[PDB]
Amino acid sequence: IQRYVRKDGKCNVHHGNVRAETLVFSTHAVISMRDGKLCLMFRVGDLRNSHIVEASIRAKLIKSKQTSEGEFIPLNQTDINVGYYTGDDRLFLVSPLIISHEINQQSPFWEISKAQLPKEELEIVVILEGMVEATGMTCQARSSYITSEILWGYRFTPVLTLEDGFYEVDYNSFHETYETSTPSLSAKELAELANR
Amino acid sequence: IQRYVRKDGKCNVHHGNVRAETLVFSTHAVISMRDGKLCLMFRVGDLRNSHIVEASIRAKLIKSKQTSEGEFIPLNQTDINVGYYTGDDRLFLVSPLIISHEINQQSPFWEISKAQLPKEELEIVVILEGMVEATGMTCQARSSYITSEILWGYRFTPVLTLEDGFYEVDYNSFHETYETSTPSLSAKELAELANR
Amino acid sequence: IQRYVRKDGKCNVHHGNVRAETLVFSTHAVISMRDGKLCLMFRVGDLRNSHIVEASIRAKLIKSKQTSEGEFIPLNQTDINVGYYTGDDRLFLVSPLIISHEINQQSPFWEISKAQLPKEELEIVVILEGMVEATGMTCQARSSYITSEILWGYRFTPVLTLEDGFYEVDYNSFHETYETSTPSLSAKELAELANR
Amino acid sequence: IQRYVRKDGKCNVHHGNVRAETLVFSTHAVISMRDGKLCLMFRVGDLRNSHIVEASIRAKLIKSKQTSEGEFIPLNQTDINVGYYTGDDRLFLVSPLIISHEINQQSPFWEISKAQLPKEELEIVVILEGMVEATGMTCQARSSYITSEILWGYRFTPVLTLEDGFYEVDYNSFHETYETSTPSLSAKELAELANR
Ligand SMILES: [Ba+2]
Repeated sequence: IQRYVRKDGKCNVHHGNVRAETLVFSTHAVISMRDGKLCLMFRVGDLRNSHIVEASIRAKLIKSKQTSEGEFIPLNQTDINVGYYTGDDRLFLVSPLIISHEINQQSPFWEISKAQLPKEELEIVVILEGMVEATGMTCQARSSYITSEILWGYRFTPVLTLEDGFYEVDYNSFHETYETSTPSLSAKELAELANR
Repeated sequence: IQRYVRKDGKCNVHHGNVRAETLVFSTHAVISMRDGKLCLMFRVGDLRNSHIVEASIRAKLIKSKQTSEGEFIPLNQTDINVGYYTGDDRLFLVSPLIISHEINQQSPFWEISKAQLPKEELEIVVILEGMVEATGMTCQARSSYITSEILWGYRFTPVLTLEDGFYEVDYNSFHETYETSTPSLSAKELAELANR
Repeated sequence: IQRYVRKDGKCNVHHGNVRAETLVFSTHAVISMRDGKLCLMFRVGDLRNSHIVEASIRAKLIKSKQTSEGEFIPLNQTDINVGYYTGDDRLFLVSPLIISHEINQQSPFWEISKAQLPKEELEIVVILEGMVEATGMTCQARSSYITSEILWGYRFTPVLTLEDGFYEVDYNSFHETYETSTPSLSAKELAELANR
Repeated sequence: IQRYVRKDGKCNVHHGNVRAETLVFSTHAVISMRDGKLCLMFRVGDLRNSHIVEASIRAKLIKSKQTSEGEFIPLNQTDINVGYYTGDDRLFLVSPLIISHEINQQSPFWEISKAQLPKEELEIVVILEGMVEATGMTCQARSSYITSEILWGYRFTPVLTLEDGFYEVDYNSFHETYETSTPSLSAKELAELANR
């Protein structure tokens, strides 16, 4: 068993690091099963040469909507749950992490099947906020996922490998995804079918 | 589909911006139905020439009250729910947003009918707190809505329009509202009637 | 109706203010009924010549305890609920406020009767944290209430008075309390009695 | 009764203090009963010569896992509950505190018996974040507990002693633990047995 963080708080990642360079999000986001729950996931990179303290991830769904009373809201925003309730949005960012939004009843994608996806007009804004340790100052990074950038039935490729008592990140594969068997029904549709 | 935020985190609003100038709240607040729920809503402007990180909205109700034991609290404060529970008060402020407080059982307006409104002695203090990205420092903006400034049965006019692959804001209409069909009963009264 | 906060965010308190001087907590804390609920309350002062942004109140109970397994914890700490769940601990501090902890089942005082109070060995640490607007920096103020400093069956005297379209604070009375009719049974005892 | 904190916010710990020196976590973590609940606990030290404001503790479980769909997550992170829900992770750090994670159904250790412990490949990362009062800046401290560093059926030795109206900390014993009678069944196993 090779430790991830040593007793003194120093992490064992990127052999010979120094703990502006910019933080990256994967180009695409994927949707696929994790433990019988359907999920939307995107990857968030670290900063090779500093920690980010009080680091947090959040996401907004941007989608123009019409209320049952006919009020039209251009580019309405609602929050996507990526760990707010359990503090799993309080990231320990010391290597690329896959953030996961479980597609449940209060999720906006609850009624969206695979066929249905490309028909929807929406954008997922991902927003990472923290305090760059070295800089002293509060930073923010953002990105965006549009309908055509969400890949149904895929998973993120692993990027973490242990080499010589240090964990190294194959950054080439950061953005890379592979296909996996994934039902094509909506989260709602799977739940109904599951319940009889 | 024209993106709101580009892959690199740069938003497509206010063609040719630079991302002290002061943040504005609409002059008035409106109350009206959104998806069968009665709502109080106010608009919060952005800062044309910077983002506001770790941006959050909150509101206090100021109203002198008397306890069932006869204790009089001048200008008592209680919190108005504008997304605290679901992180929808964690704003992504890159254009004017309508903030919405759904008038439910734990809301202070739950028992307030249209006729009843102008009789009540109360004030809604809205408070926006964030970290002006360019400035480095934590800012706070406030405003106030008194009974006579709350407009029952109205909605905010849309201000967002897509022009030339950039979203522009018709700031003339920022404060403007229009009337819409809205029952005159209290949220409580509508619920009771609804439940038989 | 004289506004508390004007449209531009400027409050109408302390006619002719400038918005180190130190923030004060009342010397004593009181326990008494508010709307059929028993409460512990302490007063927290403002800073006459600046706002405090992202202001929050919290309290710890310090009391040495012994676990059912015989482990002795000197000066154990547990959190006192003063609005954490509903964001009513996110203070809008622009004049002295009475903070209230409702003495319910999850409260530590739930089983403490009036007679019982002076027998208990405990301390309430109150801690106010914010960002002094003028200073730019994060501040913290603390105080302490010991058994003998908690006054059962009392209330805080009002200190807020409207004079000449500005709200003034009679700081002489900041610390002053008066007696009021208050049962002597514990919160638990009142609940049981209430439930038959 | 000797006060822990005086009326003016000054604490009565470390007679003759000044309120870089580094913050320490105990070398080991222990698991044992507190009030019929099984717990994992680690100790977190203070900074002798300053307070830490907006201080908070959090912990991540690092453990490589495989999803029921065969996706392998190297060094997956999930949050350990150390008071997030009740604000007991908002520390009042003015002397060494034992932080406690109660091993309940949503805890990752729920199914881990004593025998089972040394077989598991996992790491507990503890992360303390605050604002060093004197420094003005936001700090972060971290440490790590691996399987072999978790001591089953033990407790932390008390380190706090009252001497001459000041509380002193016997820092020699900071890391020291003693054994105590503790069942060897998992939290799950104890619950089942308990429920008949
Ligand atoms: Ba902060």
